[PDB]
Amino acid sequence: TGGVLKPHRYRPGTVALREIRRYQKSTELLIRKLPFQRLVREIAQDFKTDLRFQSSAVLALQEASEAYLVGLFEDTNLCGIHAKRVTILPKDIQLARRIRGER
Amino acid sequence: KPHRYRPGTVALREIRRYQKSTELLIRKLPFQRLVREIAQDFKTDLRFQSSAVLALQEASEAYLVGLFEDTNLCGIHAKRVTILPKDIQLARRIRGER
Amino acid sequence: TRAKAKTRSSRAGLQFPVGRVHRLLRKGNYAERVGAGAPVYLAAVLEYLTAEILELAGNAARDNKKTRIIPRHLQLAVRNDEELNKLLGRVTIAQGGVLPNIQSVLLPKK
Amino acid sequence: TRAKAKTRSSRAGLQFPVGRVHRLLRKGNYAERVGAGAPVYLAAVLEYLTAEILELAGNAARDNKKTRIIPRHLQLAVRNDEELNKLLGRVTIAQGGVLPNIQSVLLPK
Amino acid sequence: KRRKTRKESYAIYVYKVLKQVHPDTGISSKAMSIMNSFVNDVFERIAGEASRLAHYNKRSTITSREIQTAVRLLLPGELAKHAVSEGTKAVTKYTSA
Amino acid sequence: RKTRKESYAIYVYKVLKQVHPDTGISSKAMSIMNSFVNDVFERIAGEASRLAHYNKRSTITSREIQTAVRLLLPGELAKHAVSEGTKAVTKYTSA
Amino acid sequence: KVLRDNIQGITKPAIRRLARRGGVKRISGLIYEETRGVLKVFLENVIRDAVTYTEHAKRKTVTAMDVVYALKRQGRTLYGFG
Amino acid sequence: RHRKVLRDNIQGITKPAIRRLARRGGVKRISGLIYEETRGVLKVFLENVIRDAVTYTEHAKRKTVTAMDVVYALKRQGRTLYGFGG
Amino acid sequence: NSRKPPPYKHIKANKVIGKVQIQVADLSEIPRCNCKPADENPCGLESECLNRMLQYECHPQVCPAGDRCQNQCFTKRLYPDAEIIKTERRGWGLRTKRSIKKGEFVNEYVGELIDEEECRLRIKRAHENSVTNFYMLTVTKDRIIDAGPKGNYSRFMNHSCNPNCETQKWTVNGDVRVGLFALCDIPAGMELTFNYNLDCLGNGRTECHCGADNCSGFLGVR
DNA sequence: CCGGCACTGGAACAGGATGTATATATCTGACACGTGCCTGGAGACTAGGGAGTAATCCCCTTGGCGGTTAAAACGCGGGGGACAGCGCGTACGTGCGTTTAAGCGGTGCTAGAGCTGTCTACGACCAATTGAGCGGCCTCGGCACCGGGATTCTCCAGGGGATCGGGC
DNA sequence: GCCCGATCCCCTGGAGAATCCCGGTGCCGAGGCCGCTCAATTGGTCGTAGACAGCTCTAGCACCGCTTAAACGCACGTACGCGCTGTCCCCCGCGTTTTAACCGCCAAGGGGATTACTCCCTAGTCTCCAGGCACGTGTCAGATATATACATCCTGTTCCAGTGCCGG
Ligand SMILES: C[S@@+](CC[C@H](N)C(=O)[O-])C[C@H]1O[C@@H](n2cnc3c(N)ncnc32)[C@H](O)[C@@H]1O
Ligand SMILES: [Zn+2]
Ligand SMILES: [Zn+2]
Ligand SMILES: [Zn+2]
Repeated sequence: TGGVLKPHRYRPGTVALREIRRYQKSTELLIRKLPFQRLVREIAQDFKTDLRFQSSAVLALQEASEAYLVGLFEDTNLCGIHAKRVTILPKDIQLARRIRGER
Repeated sequence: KPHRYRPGTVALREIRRYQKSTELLIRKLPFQRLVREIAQDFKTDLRFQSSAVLALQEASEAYLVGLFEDTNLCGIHAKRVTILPKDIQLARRIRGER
Repeated sequence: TRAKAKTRSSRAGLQFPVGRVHRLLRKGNYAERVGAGAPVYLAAVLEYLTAEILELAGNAARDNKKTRIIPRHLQLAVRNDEELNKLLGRVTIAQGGVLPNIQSVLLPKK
Repeated sequence: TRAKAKTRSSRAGLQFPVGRVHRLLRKGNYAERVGAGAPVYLAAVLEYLTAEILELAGNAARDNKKTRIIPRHLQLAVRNDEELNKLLGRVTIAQGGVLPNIQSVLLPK
Repeated sequence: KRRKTRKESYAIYVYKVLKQVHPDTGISSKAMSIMNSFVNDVFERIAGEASRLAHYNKRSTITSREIQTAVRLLLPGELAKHAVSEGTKAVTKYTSA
Repeated sequence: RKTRKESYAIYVYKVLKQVHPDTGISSKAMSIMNSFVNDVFERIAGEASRLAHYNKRSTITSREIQTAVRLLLPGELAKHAVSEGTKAVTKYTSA
Repeated sequence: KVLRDNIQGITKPAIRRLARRGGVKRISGLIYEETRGVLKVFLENVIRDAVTYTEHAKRKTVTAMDVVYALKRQGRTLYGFG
Repeated sequence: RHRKVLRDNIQGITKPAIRRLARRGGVKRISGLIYEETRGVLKVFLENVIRDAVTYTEHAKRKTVTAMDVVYALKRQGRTLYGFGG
Repeated sequence: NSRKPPPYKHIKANKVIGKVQIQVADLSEIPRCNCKPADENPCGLESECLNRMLQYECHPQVCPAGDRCQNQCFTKRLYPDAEIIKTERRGWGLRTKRSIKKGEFVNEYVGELIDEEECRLRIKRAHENSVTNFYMLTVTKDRIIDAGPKGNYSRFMNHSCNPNCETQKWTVNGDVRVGLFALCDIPAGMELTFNYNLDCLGNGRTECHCGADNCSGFLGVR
């Protein structure tokens, strides 16, 4: 007897294009700082034991990792659009890196 | 009926022939007349040594042979076997030249 | 020190230190000797490359109704100029984001 | 000079000239003062590197049943070893050819 | 206090060239470091190419002529045609008086 | 006239006759090994220079020349050559 | 006091954000275990050189210029830290 | 003073001369429009190297493009070349 | 039986009553399109307007098209036509009097703002007398658009399993709003309808007396 | 309602033709060797400072603790995009007859790289002095946040003139 | 036939209403004002790198003739780009509950950045001699052509499986 009137959900491809135009306008960092900082201190524990990092040294690896990944995902997209698709697959990254030189 | 080899073999067995010799694959005089002409836009009345024209032929060949190696991966990416003009531009654009 | 002092910048008419560039050329192990007009030439090519970027940065900072240059405007300043994008090809500017660009085949057709 | 001349490369047991490496270091505008155990260390590395690209070129040249070494053998002994292929990555070797390699998708059935 | 030691930079010449092309705008602190680094990065390229020019020819000096060629080798098409002008003018104005 | 043009020819040839006594080498091949050495030399020394300049020093020493090897040679080369060098340096002093 | 498993800190939405800034519209489901594998080998080649530059100066702290020089050694200059 | 004007020499890079380079690279079937684009790719790589060779020459006050100017111009782009004197 | 509907306070915008507040934005949290001084319809219907494809409301002060961008369709308010006609047993229903096209801005849906706890209290209060509460639409959490007490001529919009118009969800000036649009262009004289989904808290004793081939179902089932 | 004289489809391997390879004559020009000479590397001292070593001061890296809340995790539905299979036709691979420059030897020649002798202007080096540049301390104010009237507009409001159903 | 106590298209008395104008207040960061100290300007002295003027000689440009390998048209038939259709499944949007990232504190000590002081290790001259570079030379490894020997590629004439389809 009692009901509500909910509107129709967004068509697939709308909340994915809004974020593309939103994040391509901000300038923040996109990975959680503490989880990224524990990862660095774990990786560098294989070269010299019990060493220390500066506050703006853990903050400099993070501004290079992001600019590496964001520029890798721009050259993956072109391979995906080349193969006549919309979805980027696990076999686009490999061709991207191979042609670029890293492998 | 002159035995008519089937398409796809006279190419596949010259691939494996040009990958064992180390000669130069472009004609000497036609290539030299081109280098001398590109270098008229920068200074008139130049003179090239004999070993300066052979230093550019090898660079050019080693550039093209390794551009086509990357072309032949995009074409296989798209599920083809031929290489069109749209495969070269993708390779260059991913390297970072265009 | 029997006469009136003048810097070497005001002689050439520059705003960069011709006195400091000479010292870096000497104490930097570039060559055994250094000519006398090398710093005067190298500073006038540094003020020009600085003007050419600060002007574009100010232009792009004016077009957001803002009055102050922050690191995003320097990114938008070089990424749109065909020669500075080639001079700074492999260079990351901290907190600059990227350029607005959606591929023309992704937009919802009709 | 009561004592007899003894080259500075024999004191170390090497074959590359420690006497010439030192001079090229000093007169190359790399720094102001050049230490005394620096050329003895640099020559020992230069001599070890040129004795790993030749131990492989010799083996590559003995499978073609030849006695001399030609540029093709150096390209083969460089692009078939994964460490030298990473050190000499962006380097062209004149008269080198390419590695025999033909994709697995184009093959007949 | 130990009177912290001085550390130089181009942070007051970058701030003087700006008031010639925009007499009213400002600049940010974290965006001045970028121009500092840009100057420190372009100075090194243009000097380390003149080093090699003067060494290929078996010379022992950097002059006002190795720097002119290093700029033509480093800067792109149109940049490297006004930079040479500004240089060759700021030296004529200096050797005159 | 025709003064000189030094090169590492007669040392590369000496090193060859230790790993392959019955082997020769063509002129072209020689003119490749020569450039290989002239290129690795100024790729290592050009890093010792920058190291000494980053640490505000003036002497190129075995420590700079050794660290410049771990930043250039990859993987197992960086671990073999370093031991190959600490042998020559050790033998030099005790002489 | 050892660490482990912390690679799971580059979570799934955290990769979707980086992809959206890249420009991609749809995203497969096996990208999330392949991106963590490209990241963990970019960090090693840089922290190795940072730790070497540090050990050469007899320090015990990976300062902020070690990272800038280690990134310059690979043609990835980074403006804004030194 | 014989300066016989040169013109339209880019067509000396014939069709078989490009099929051979494509074969050495590992290409099985070539399309029909690659021939007009490979020439455009080559005539751009050649300018960026001959310009620098001529610059290195003008600085030494000579008139003969030598075999070391080319090696230096190539090494300046990350394309080192062994075998011609280094 | 010539009586009339019980009075409803006709209103043009929304009114805040409960514990909810307003989130009016400034001229810096509004996206900017890529249009330009162009044909008669900038940011128009067929015009590939970035905002229009993404269901945003353009703004007269930020768009380069000046002020004539035809995307500003939540201030002009160019609405449908003649009101309640008589149906068989339903309350009154409505219909159209002027013909429209396909995918046009048909009238909005406007009323009061109510939160969930006030919503549950209002429906339970209206439940004891079985007043047959019928007007209750939601958009996000802790924000429910109500059209019972007051509203607009969008409240007598009939339900069907084969609708004619649809209920979208646009974003106007920092806030989210609901605007009904047309599926298929219609001449003047067919009674407008749109489907909607329900949420049962008790039992189901309601049937879809709309009229179609599969439309029997239930007021919560397609 | 399932089969028999004679039909219909599916599989495979020798037999050529080609191509790459097997062992030899022959020969020639480039590689490996002495030989003589010069110049750069080795031996021995001597003087000045760059770096090794010890001791301080304080910056700042790491370590807990609690509290608010935004972002990560999980499961349910519904539809758009990835992938396979057919079908048509267009463009490129293969082989042959023929035209057109590339390649290989002599020959001439002169323009310009290369080398050596004088010598003169130009940059390193030293002492002193004074003004620019850096660290620190105060500022002023252009803007973020609130109010205060309060103007423009409606709106709830019951009410001043028509309206009438009977009223007279 | 005229008229009257209640009853409705319209009106406006306050009340509201809500939002433009205009004005205070409080700030992270920037923009200026002095105390300091030490690096850049001036003025000379001095010795070598670099600019000219020859002068030899070699090697890059230009020509001519001859042989034959490579470029060029041209025709065919076929393998393969490319569009279409169907299907299903896996990636996206929308809720709910859980977890750990952020922020704001306080707290104790590792080690980075200085500074003072005394070696010992490198630059720099002489003095002397042998390692390495150019030159002329012999002789043999590798490049040709000749001839024959198997691998590979492609097909077409034999070779099972089942029935064509007709029927009693
Ligand atoms: C907007 S009200 C409709 C009121 C009235 N019947 C009218 O049309 O004006 C919507 C409610 O009507 C009830 N309803 C069910 N079926 C209906 C129908 N076929 N047409 C109209 N209302 C319906 C539902 O319970 C729903 O809550
Ligand atoms: Zn628009
Ligand atoms: Zn608009
Ligand atoms: Zn129905």
